[PDB]
Amino acid sequence: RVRDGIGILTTAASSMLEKFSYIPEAKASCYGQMERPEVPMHTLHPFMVNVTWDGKDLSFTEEGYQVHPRLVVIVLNKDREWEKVGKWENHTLSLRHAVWPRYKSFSDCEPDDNHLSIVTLEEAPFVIV
Amino acid sequence: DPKIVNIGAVLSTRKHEQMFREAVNQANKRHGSWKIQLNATSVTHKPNAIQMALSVCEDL
Amino acid sequence: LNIAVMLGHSHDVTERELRTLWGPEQAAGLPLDVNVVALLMNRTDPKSLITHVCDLMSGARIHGLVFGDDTDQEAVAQMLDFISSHTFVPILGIHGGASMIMADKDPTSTFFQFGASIQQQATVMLKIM
Repeated sequence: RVRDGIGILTTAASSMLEKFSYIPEAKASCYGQMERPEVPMHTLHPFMVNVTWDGKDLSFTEEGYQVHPRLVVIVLNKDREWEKVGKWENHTLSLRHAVWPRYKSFSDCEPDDNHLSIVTLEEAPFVIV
Repeated sequence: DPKIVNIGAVLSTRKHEQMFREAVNQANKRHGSWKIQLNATSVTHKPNAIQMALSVCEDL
Repeated sequence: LNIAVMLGHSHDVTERELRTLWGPEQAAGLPLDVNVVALLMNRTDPKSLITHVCDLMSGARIHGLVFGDDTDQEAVAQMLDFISSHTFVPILGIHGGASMIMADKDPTSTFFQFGASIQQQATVMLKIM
């Protein structure tokens, strides 16, 4: 993450310099006297969106957060630990379970006695896939 | 009396300062003086934005 | 183009040069002055945070700062915006407390988190449903 962020800042600075050769000067002193608006234009705020870095497509929105977050849905295991199942890369859930495993809700709970794993065979008039 | 609360404030002009003090005194002239004794301190404004946060932290 | 990074002091509290040695042979091209002035963090308080940032700002013409706090004080994020409110130095946080989203920021400042908005989480929830 640190390396990615430094790369983002460097790329934004390079793009700003390429747009025109006017480097932005830092502020005089926060602890000093009062401040007044003196920026001829937004130095690097517009130079923040639409930036790529070796495949990573972080594209912070106008609201101010990433448009492609690395979100992973997690589920509690049977040993009171957080597991990990399924990422979210472009838009797909890419889930990691074709069928949801019926998990023991508690050590003191009624047994699962209402689920039947029925089976069938593909015929013409009985089942059609 | 041993309990002493410390309500602060941040007003605009120095004169209102005095007003504030007198106000809190009324809040003790009517309500009691055993488990109370509200004590009033304040500060006045600054123009350096971050100086506001620094002053409020350090003083109040 | 001198920037600074504040670490978490908890997980990788060692080898400041290791962070300083990012992309040794070639990080991203190093256009003009790509150098790290990263410092170390500790127990964070608004007085201490403001003091450290203001002191560093009156230093080697600091630029965009990457924040990596480890603790979760929640309100810290807001405080960060406040600094970017009154000193036109862009700033972004990646890990920890400055990770939870804050929503509507002041349109006259730049500060971009790296977390997940409410809407994205709700969308992923409905997709998993």
